[PDB]
Amino acid sequence: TKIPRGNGPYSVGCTDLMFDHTNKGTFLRLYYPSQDNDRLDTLWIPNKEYFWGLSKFLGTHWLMGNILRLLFGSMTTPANWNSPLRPGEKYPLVVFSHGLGAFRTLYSAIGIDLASHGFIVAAVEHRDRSASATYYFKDQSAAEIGDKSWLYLRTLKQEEETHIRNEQVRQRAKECSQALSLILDIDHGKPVKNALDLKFDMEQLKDSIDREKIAVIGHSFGGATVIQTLSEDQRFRCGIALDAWMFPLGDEVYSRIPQPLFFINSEYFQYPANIIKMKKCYSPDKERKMITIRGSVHQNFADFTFATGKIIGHMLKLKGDIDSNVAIDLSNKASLAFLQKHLGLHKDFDQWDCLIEGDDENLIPGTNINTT
Ligand SMILES: *[P@](C)(=O)O[C@@H](C)C(C)(C)C
Repeated sequence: TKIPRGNGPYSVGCTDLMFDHTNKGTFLRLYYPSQDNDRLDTLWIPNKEYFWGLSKFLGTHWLMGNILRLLFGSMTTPANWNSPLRPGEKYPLVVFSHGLGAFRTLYSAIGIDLASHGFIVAAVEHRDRSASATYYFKDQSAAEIGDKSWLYLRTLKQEEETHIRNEQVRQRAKECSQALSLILDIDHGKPVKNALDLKFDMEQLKDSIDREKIAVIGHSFGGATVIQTLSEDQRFRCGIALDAWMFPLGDEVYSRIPQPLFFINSEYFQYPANIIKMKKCYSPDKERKMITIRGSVHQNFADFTFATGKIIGHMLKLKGDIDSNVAIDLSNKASLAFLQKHLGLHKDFDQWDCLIEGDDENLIPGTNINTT
């Protein structure tokens, strides 16, 4: 795999958690510091239906689905599947929200890097019909059998966009808060039966969370999700919006976010109508920071930036002018610094404080879009 290993000192484990089993329950992929480092065997896209969903998202047909599966169906991501959680410490927690057409497993470069630096990361799978595909179970017996019910991306008419995107961002924020509640409840001993039968014992998570040190991060639709979530749920102490797509947000949110917020943008995605909404968040009484990664495209934040070679990647807009590893390192290091500052971590992430100010040859402070 070309998805990069985490740069931090902790080995990384990965597992999935679904609870309850229904379409209203929480579904998430967990990346976490692992006790041991025995093999990097986590399957990147775990089910064929995700490839069918991606094909539908792309506006293609049945064969493209099968082509993607042939190419990527055995690809791994560098995490130890179901490895035991590293004991003896309480870890800060990030809840991560995916973009439109994505799903929980496609931001492993970010998740694994955060976990390698001592975070637990819960990457939610949304059931708002913004994921390419997702699944749930119709009853407990279906869960026991692995009899999945699949839900695919909803395509919208232009007349539907305003209303439905806002309904979806509200559902996404509810899902982020619900995922947090699930993890915090497990942390404090709530007996939970994972709807998925996996070797990872969820009891390991008891007394494993630093409950004061909680952040929400997300890409594109997931960046709007960060803002909606912060506005509704003060358990999240700061947020990081990776190339946020601001369209779904209602006017009311902009004055309702007390927590610090960090916008990390690509150079090549942003446009004035979007940036002006980010600027609406700024106020002298609040901490807002913004950087732009030079030579990056919207896909630099997601794992498909590592799926292909340089030429094919550039042609398909999965890669920018900048090296994908260099771009994700900047995004991850700047994020770590921001998290250390606003969660009060006692790590060495402040070494990257200059990156929050965009002080690097591959960063622009603020944005190239000077709409004011
Ligand atoms: P945003 C438009 O929700 O981001 C998209 C393009 C993905 C990267 C596929 C999630």
